[PDB]
Amino acid sequence: SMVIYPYKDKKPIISDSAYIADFVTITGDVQIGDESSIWFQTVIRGDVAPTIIGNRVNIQDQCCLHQSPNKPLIIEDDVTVGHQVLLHSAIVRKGALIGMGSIILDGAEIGKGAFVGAGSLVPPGKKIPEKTLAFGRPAKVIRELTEEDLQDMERIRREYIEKAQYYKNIA
Amino acid sequence: SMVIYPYKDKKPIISDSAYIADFVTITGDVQIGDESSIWFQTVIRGDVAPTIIGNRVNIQDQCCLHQSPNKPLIIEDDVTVGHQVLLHSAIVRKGALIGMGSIILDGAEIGKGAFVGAGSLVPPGKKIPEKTLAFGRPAKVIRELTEEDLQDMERIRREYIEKAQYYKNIA
Amino acid sequence: SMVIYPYKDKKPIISDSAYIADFVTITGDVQIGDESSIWFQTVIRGDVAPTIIGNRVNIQDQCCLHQSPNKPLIIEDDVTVGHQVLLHSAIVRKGALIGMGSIILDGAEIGKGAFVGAGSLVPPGKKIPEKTLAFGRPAKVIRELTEEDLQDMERIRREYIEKAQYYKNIA
Ligand SMILES: [Zn+2]
Ligand SMILES: [Zn+2]
Ligand SMILES: [Zn+2]
Ligand SMILES: [Zn+2]
Ligand SMILES: [Zn+2]
Ligand SMILES: [Zn+2]
Ligand SMILES: [Zn+2]
Repeated sequence: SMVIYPYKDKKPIISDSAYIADFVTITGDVQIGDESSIWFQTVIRGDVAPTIIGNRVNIQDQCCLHQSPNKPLIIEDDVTVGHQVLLHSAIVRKGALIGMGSIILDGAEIGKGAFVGAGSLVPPGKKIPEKTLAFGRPAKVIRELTEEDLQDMERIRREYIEKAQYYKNIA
Repeated sequence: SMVIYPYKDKKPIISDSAYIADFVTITGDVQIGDESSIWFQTVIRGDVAPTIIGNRVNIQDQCCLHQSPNKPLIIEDDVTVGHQVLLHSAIVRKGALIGMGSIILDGAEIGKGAFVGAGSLVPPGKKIPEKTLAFGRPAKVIRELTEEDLQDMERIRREYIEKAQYYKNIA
Repeated sequence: SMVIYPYKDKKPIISDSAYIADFVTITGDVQIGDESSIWFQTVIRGDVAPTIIGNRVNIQDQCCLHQSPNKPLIIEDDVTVGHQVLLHSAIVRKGALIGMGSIILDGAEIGKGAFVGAGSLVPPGKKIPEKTLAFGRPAKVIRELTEEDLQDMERIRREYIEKAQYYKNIA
């Protein structure tokens, strides 16, 4: 099962259609939208600044979501966050994908439909342009995404919505 | 206190001599062999492609094992997988060691008895030659392993068999 | 909601003023000091060499603390260890900060009040001088810390003590 705690005057607001997996911790000022999914072992501590997660977002296994003072963690609709990602006061725009094993730091902004490659580091305040591939440590813009890249990102988002409904039933 | 779930027509097949630690998640199409050990907080989701783990394998704490479509995750006998490793449709051949904090990506093949150094990234489709030390991001061959290296690899594998037997009793 | 196990003749010695979060695993030869905090999903296995954690230390979420033979894991007073850090037989001196997503390897020594930047790797046996900023893979010394840097390090340490007191009460 999972752990959900208040932090002072703030308690998590989680959509009835969201999936919260086993061994998940969510605390404090966290909002999670419709058909979104928080996968096994993930931690979302909403005790420094607001956390706002949109609709149809998947936050994959063993992620850590946290904030620095006065820097909200904002994850817009249709975002995929890969396994073992660290988001710290990141702004992640609609339909972006954060490659598994990446670290996204304070104030960093990931543009709409951008792809951060696996294992990347996006340093504080850095902006990744919309619909680009960026990877490395620190992440560099590599190229513009193609329709093939975008269709793969759409497939993963849809697959996670379905798998979330399957596991929510099994649990 | 682990969680074991079926996925559609597949349920995990785990040897009676395996150790499954607390807070472990294992789902779907997963086979785990004799005397293998899956350590605290590890996630193995067998919901995209088959996962086959051999005998006397240790998968250390906080690992994440997953697949991409049509790319099986294969971990052969006598493999050591270090703390906090991400394996995504990796092929890890007999007796290899995956250094703690490494990321091994889709269709990457780790040669028999190879040593991937701590903190490495092996990119999709990349092959690490048998019995080499390779490290970095991306991982580069450094040297051929010596008898001293092989004795260290033997010690870790045998120590994890003994620790797994101890904790299985304590749990 | 935590797991605490002995290892042979050693059981963890944890101060009554320490906070041990949910889904934490602590085993064996581990000492944790006064007003220290071990955050969600962290693993501290004290089964290879001694682990000594001082007073007012925060070990953030999803950390893994382990040892190699004959190399104690030493974390002195007033240390901050960031989210998703791996410490393996590290020596971390008083008031140092280990940036989130870093890996500190066997016999590496982090000098008093030093700052290891997020996402860094400190290789085995490497020393980071007192009161410096170091980052990268492997970590390079960049500059001497300023009073502004030290005040940021003090703010984080003090904020964690108080939050630890809050969650310990809620739990
Ligand atoms: Zn944080
Ligand atoms: Zn046997
Ligand atoms: Zn995956
Ligand atoms: Zn063998
Ligand atoms: Zn990690
Ligand atoms: Zn034995
Ligand atoms: Zn270890």
